[PDB]
Amino acid sequence: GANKTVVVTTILESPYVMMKKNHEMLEGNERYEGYCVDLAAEIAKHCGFKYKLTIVGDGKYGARDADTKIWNGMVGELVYGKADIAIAPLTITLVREEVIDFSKPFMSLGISIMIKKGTPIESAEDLSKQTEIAYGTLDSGSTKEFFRRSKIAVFDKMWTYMRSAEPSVFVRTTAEGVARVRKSKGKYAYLLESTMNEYIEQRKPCDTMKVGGNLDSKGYGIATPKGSSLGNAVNLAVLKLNEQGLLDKLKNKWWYDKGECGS
Amino acid sequence: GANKTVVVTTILESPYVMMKKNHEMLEGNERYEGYCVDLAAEIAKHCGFKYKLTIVGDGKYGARDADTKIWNGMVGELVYGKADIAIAPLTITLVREEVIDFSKPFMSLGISIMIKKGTPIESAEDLSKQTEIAYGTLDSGSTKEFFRRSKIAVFDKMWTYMRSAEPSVFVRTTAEGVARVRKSKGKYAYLLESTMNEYIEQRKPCDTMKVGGNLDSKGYGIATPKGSSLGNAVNLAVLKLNEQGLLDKLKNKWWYDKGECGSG
Ligand SMILES: CCn1nnc(O)c1C[C@H](N)C(=O)O
Ligand SMILES: CCn1nnc(O)c1C[C@H](N)C(=O)O
Ligand SMILES: [Cl-]
Ligand SMILES: [Cl-]
Ligand SMILES: [Cl-]
Ligand SMILES: [Li+]
Ligand SMILES: [Li+]
Ligand SMILES: [Li+]
Repeated sequence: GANKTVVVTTILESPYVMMKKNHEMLEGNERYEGYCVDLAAEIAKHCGFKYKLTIVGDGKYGARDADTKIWNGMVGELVYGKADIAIAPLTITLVREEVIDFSKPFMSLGISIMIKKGTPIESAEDLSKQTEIAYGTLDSGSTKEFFRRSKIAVFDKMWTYMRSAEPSVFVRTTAEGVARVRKSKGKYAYLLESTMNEYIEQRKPCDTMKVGGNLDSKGYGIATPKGSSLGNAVNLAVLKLNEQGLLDKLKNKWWYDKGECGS
Repeated sequence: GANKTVVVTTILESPYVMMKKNHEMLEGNERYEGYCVDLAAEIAKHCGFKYKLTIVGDGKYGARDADTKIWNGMVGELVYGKADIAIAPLTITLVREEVIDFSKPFMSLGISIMIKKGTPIESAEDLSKQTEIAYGTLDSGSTKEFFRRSKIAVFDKMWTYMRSAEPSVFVRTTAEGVARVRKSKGKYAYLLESTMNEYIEQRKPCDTMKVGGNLDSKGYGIATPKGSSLGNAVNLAVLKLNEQGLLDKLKNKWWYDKGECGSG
């Protein structure tokens, strides 16, 4: 049929999508800026579609409820037909690949540790062998699932602690995790993906640090409902944008050119 | 060949695929060892297929010949129906994605610079601003195409130099490029992917090193002919092996540092 506006699900997560300064008097896509706003414009230009950015209603990346088997977050929006594409820092995982389609990755990353500067932790093993410093992950996504599924002793030990810790060590948004690190006087460390950790390290008051090696190696993909005809063109666009240097330019723009912690 | 046997095309490139010691008295898949040999076994077990390892006849990764329009290398063996899958350090690129299918990546890497130790080069920008030290890439693959297509000033300047350099700076195999670095007394530098550069730096004769940051960020994928029924299961197997930690285990095994250079 005739062209329809493509509904893009995404998540309010700096620097991927952020409210523009004057958003209160703006409408539609003009309300937003960021890495994924720019990426959406490039993908749409290369693929020849018009689109509307829509923030995921529940604020989540996406996980499947073990009891009901219902998917939430951006994954759920695609699975249940509420959006046509997700353009967000959404990790390619096996359980998600089984239910939605993904482009080849537009960014490479791994789980990492965020500390308040001066915290005496250098590794996941360090966290797992002490109890003074609490630690947790984001809810409803790939990082929490990594710990729940790991057979590696250090990560099983960490999961066994986190799942039963009181008060809860899990957070609903990345921003809540950052605040918990910043306000906890060294007594909370946050487990999150490396490029988000790197972003926060460039933001005032410049009081957090990424420590240790990444725990894994994976990627973000542009996601579509399984079998959607949009997937092929979107994937070719991702590969072209990578090869032309545009994805590197966008990371540099939003992470480093705009950094607040010096040169 | 035998029914139900998946023909795997791969390439001799250490430590991905190597001839075992005394391979002359071995047969079939047992002749070979390395990261991609182990990966092929893991993929085949997860997907439930028997397979035959074959070394690509022309020794190339794969590009589309500018004149004849014919794909060569492992890509060509898939395109023309000679192999059923490629399991190799084969880079996922746009031009290849248009003609073959790829899994999600099993390894992440980028183009990098190999110098003979002591060469006064620290970056791609350094190479681009001088002419005493020649530099080049492998023929018939993703690294050459990267420079040919790039509009980034430094990389465009490097391409303009490399494409007309005499004698030619392009090499037929990674081994030829490394040998040329070693024998050129600092006057040749080689552009090759990072994981290989790192493997070579930690081994005798301990005379090369990786310098500068990676020039790009990309991945190796398992390739199948476009539309092949094998692709879906192979992709899920790559993701499962990554999530189980097995790809990291394989990397750590085949890049294990026994201390050939320094302390280990
Ligand atoms: C900024 C994204 N992010 N940073 N840390 C975590 O855990 C996430 C979410 C993850 N990419 C997902 O798809 O669940
Ligand atoms: C070990 C592989 N490699 N190291 N440097 C280059 O250029 C290559 C080949 C490349 N992965 C291709 O698919 O063409
Ligand atoms: Cl460089
Ligand atoms: Cl430029
Ligand atoms: Cl290991
Ligand atoms: Li999928
Ligand atoms: Li066969
Ligand atoms: Li393809």
